[PDB]
Amino acid sequence: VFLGFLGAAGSTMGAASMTLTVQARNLLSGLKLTVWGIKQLQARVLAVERYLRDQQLLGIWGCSGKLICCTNVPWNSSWSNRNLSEIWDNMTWLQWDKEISNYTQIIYGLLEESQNQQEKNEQDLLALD
Amino acid sequence: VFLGFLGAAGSTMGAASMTLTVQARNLLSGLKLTVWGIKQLQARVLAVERYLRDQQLLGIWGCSGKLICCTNVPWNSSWSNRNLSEIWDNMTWLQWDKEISNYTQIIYGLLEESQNQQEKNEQDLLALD
Amino acid sequence: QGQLVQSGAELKKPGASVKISCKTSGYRFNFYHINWIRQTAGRGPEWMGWISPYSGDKNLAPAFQDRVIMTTDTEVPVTSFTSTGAAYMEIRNLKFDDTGTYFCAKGLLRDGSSTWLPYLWGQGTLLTVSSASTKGPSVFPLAPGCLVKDYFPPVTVSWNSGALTSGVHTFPAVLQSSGLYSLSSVTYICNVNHKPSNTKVDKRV
Amino acid sequence: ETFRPGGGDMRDNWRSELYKYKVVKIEPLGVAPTRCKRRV
Amino acid sequence: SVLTQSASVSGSLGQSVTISCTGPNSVCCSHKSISWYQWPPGRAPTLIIYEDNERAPGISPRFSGYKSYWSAYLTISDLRPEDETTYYCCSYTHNSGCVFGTGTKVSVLGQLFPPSSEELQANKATLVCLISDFYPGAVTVAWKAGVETTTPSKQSNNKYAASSYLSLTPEQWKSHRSYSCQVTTVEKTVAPTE
Amino acid sequence: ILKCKDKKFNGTGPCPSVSTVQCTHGIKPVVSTQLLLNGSLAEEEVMI
Amino acid sequence: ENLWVTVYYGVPVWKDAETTLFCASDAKAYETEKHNVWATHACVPTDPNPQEIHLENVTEEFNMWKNNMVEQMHTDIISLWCQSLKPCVKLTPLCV
Ligand SMILES: *[C@@H]1O[C@H](CO)[C@@H](O[C@@H]2O[C@H](CO)[C@@H](O[C@@H]3O[C@H](CO[C@H]4O[C@H](CO[C@H]5O[C@H](CO)[C@@H](O)[C@H](O)[C@@H]5O)[C@@H](O)[C@H](O[C@H]5O[C@H](CO)[C@@H](O)[C@H](O)[C@@H]5O)[C@@H]4O)[C@@H](O)[C@H](O[C@H]4O[C@H](CO)[C@@H](O)[C@H](O)[C@@H]4O)[C@@H]3O)[C@H](O)[C@H]2NC(C)=O)[C@H](O)[C@H]1NC(C)=O
Ligand SMILES: *[C@@H]1O[C@H](CO)[C@@H](O[C@@H]2O[C@H](CO)[C@@H](O[C@@H]3O[C@H](CO)[C@@H](O)[C@H](O)[C@@H]3O)[C@H](O)[C@H]2NC(C)=O)[C@H](O)[C@H]1NC(C)=O
Ligand SMILES: *[C@@H]1O[C@H](CO)[C@@H](O[C@@H]2O[C@H](CO)[C@@H](O[C@@H]3O[C@H](CO)[C@@H](O)[C@H](O)[C@@H]3O)[C@H](O)[C@H]2NC(C)=O)[C@H](O)[C@H]1NC(C)=O
Ligand SMILES: *[C@@H]1O[C@H](CO)[C@@H](O[C@@H]2O[C@H](CO)[C@@H](O[C@@H]3O[C@H](CO)[C@@H](O)[C@H](O)[C@@H]3O)[C@H](O)[C@H]2NC(C)=O)[C@H](O)[C@H]1NC(C)=O
Ligand SMILES: *[C@@H]1O[C@H](CO)[C@@H](O)[C@H](O)[C@H]1NC(C)=O
Ligand SMILES: *[C@@H]1O[C@H](CO)[C@@H](O)[C@H](O)[C@H]1NC(C)=O
Ligand SMILES: *[C@@H]1O[C@H](CO)[C@@H](O)[C@H](O)[C@H]1NC(C)=O
Repeated sequence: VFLGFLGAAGSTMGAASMTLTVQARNLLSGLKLTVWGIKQLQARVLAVERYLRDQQLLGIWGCSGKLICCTNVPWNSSWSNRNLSEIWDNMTWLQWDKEISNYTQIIYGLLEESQNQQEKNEQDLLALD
Repeated sequence: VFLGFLGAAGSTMGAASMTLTVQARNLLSGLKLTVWGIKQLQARVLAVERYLRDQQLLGIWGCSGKLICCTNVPWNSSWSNRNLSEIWDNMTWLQWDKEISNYTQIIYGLLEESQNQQEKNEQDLLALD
Repeated sequence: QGQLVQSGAELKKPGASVKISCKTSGYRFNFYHINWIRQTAGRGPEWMGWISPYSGDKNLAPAFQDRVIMTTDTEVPVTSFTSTGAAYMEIRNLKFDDTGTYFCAKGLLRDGSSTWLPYLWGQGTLLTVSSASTKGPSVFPLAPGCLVKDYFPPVTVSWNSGALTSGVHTFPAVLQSSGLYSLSSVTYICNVNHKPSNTKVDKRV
Repeated sequence: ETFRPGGGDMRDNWRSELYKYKVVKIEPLGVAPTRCKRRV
Repeated sequence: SVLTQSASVSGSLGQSVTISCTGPNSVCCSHKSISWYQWPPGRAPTLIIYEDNERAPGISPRFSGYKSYWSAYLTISDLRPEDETTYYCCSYTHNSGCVFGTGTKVSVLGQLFPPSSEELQANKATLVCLISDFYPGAVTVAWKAGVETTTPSKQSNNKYAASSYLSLTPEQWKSHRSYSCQVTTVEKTVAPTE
Repeated sequence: ILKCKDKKFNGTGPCPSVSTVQCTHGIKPVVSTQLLLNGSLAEEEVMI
Repeated sequence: ENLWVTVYYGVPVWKDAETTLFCASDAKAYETEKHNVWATHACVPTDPNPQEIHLENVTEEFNMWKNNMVEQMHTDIISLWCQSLKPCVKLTPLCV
């Protein structure tokens, strides 16, 4: 089905993992001398800033695929102490971010490191052949 | 360590090749009727133009990985006549660009050609299977 | 994560009907099923059915197919991720094989193959199916606790309005040859409540 | 208790129609654990 | 019940114990899931294992389950004093409900009031011989010159307790010299002269 | 823009039936002081 | 049984914030003007078929009295009232 934009906002993370191509679709874009022109323009640039803020992180991380992705960073237990079948079938994305909001910035540091490290490491395999 | 933004600006190209994920991080983003609003806005759009100018070249070249990359273009000796262990351990990025500023545009032509050529060539391998 | 509290223990004569309530607190009432399981001392533990508050999806057992009716209220939220609600279950053709304890239970998950599996349980309500009538407890002070001698609907026993909780030893009752139960416990004020009779008595020792 | 008409502050005139709406920003980046690693 | 467990099984502290859970093909265990419950009498049960594989939230790793094609087993390693209780299993699926078992009692090895003056004005007399803090749960009560004795119930401190009462008449209060409550061996004797 | 879809809602607290939208309904900017005019009617019981 | 982080892009995750909202009015509002509309001069034509997605199982907490789209609307109306009377005839040589 197509529940639409943000359809699975109250659904389990496993059920909302099906609707990631819909929320990404409507995330960018669906006049004389006045005050509404700027009213729309500064919003129309904030849209772009809010999009590329995410995209540059998605790029400097290992995954420019822009949908879903796995990474070579061990899930540090200290972050949640919850179970695979107890979050993907018993918790909502908002609730989840509510738990992990504290450590989000930390994780971003580790992803940037792991990715730069992987790319530097792969150049050495490409250079010997 | 994390020497910070542009930490390795006076370091050898080999030592600065470690800090490429830091300069890329701080390269995009770290009000009533007035003149500062536009003062910030035209700068806030020049940021985006200066970013995507680089990104479109990085895309039309073979490497959207956005970190480091190798290419199938032979290094034409006529460009430098210098040695692998005499630039990566004895020269700074600025000095290096100071040498190669003359031929930069030429290289870009060759990269665009090689990439379009590779992609056209790979479609023929994908179509026979 | 939540907290399931049930209604009180009632004495109802066979044939007549009874309705047990189960009030919740501390989670999205609609996000998990409510199962109803009884336990009588002869047959053993017994599942009877479950219900889905969000939708309204039920599944009784063939045995309770023909004399039970579950009902569910609506959810009153408290925060974005928790609410409070209540679930009821009505039994009709009361037999002698319907005496014992009755528990409501919270589901475990929301999707998969074990979404209704009872995880969190209530305290359980004691149901007694008998043609004999209620008799109130004759509390007596114990010469150096308190003594509940004769009652018949299940007795609570506190101290000084629930203040002297440490060192309290309450014991099970005994089934006499008259059908009556009798237990014992050990500013002194033992509070003996007996809700079936509707009598609360505080005694000094 | 007696009740008399009031006003003065006209933002109320809008609160009578913007009582059922609110704004939210979207932050679509969320990381989750799973037994999946991308190979080398 | 159609789902049959082991009547009783035992084990010593610091050891392991496996509990079986079997039944016909219609109830166990091909195309079926198994769950286990720690059910103290008179208290609320606690989920231990679900989906014949996976431990409930907050459960120590000392438990482990295993399902075969004909039966399921629950291995509890490193036994505790508070593990001497009843353990039930259920067979279930995603659509149907639960079919509980018969129950398995697990055994961990290697481990008088006078009648008040208000009762004498009723009038009746009943002496109350209470029992507490004994192990194992197996005692016998005798009376010596309306006899009732409860069964040994496990307390909230992993010990057993009981209580036996004897009802006597007021005429026998000034006609008997004394009365005794023997509990197997301790014994308490009262002299009913006030 | 999230739009509460509850019939009886005093504007403050959780909303059981929420939906979302991009643009609100036609809100006329009527300037009055004592009586609100051409506004949106409440549903069922009058709202305080 | 050793877990790995996995990035997800497009998750229903939002947070309460305040931005610069814009206007939107039907195509007829842009039609009925001899310079007569006091606002519609530069308003975005509304979507012909507006869409309202019901978010099931969602419970969000509203607060009408500290909501900012109200402040934006009023201050914008004030500024529009202002700007509509700047180039209009001034009656300074009145008050006689
Ligand atoms: C909003 O929030 C809630 C909370 O998060 C969330 O609700 C959960 O959604 C999931 C998925 O839909 C639910 O989980 C499912 O439950 C299924 C159990 O129902 C089936 O069986 C029922 C009874 O069967 C008995 O009786 C019938 C006749 O009565 C008989 O035929 C049977 O043989 C049996 O005797 C039956 O009532 C039920 O019917 C419903 O569904 C059908 C269509 O599926 C519909 O036509 C009916 O009108 C009725 O709505 C259904 O037949 C369970 O089977 C199902 O299992 C699937 O998954 C497993 C994998 O785990 C597969 O292997 C298996 O084959 C099944 O495909 C699944 O578990 C859950 O219970 C909801 N409720 C909660 C969590 O509280 C919502 O989805 C949220 N919604 C949104 C949009 O966000
Ligand atoms: C994110 O990290 C912060 C700490 O940086 C966590 O905040 C802490 O939360 C606990 C509750 O889980 C607070 O304890 C509180 O103590 C008061 C004192 O009486 C009590 O009244 C409260 O009921 C509560 O128990 C603790 O104070 C607080 N830390 C600080 C420095 O204030 C926060 O919980 C983390 N977020 C998540 C989702 O875990
Ligand atoms: C990039 O290419 C340009 C040519 O397009 C190079 O410029 C040339 O540089 C040489 C020096 O290396 C200049 O020679 C000069 O001659 C004058 C005349 O007397 C003398 O005074 C100077 O000392 C120097 O020797 C040459 O004139 C100049 N070409 C032109 C057309 O002006 C430039 O060097 C290249 N860049 C790099 C980094 O190599
Ligand atoms: C004064 O108030 C009355 C209220 O009855 C206004 O007439 C009513 O206007 C509303 C919309 O403002 C109409 O409701 C709409 O009807 C359509 C019909 O398809 C429905 O699909 C919409 O969801 C919406 O509910 C209502 O039908 C209409 N009443 C009648 C009897 O026609 C009247 O326009 C107001 N005058 C003003 C504001 O000057
Ligand atoms: C991750 O968990 C380990 C446990 O070995 C702990 O020592 C460490 O501090 C944690 N790391 C961070 C960055 O929180
Ligand atoms: C590259 O070097 C070769 C030497 O064979 C020279 O002929 C050629 O002109 C150079 N190419 C360019 C584009 O400068
Ligand atoms: C998660 O469940 C698994 C079941 O396979 C269990 O082994 C593990 O201990 C649980 N983790 C936590 C943190 O409870």
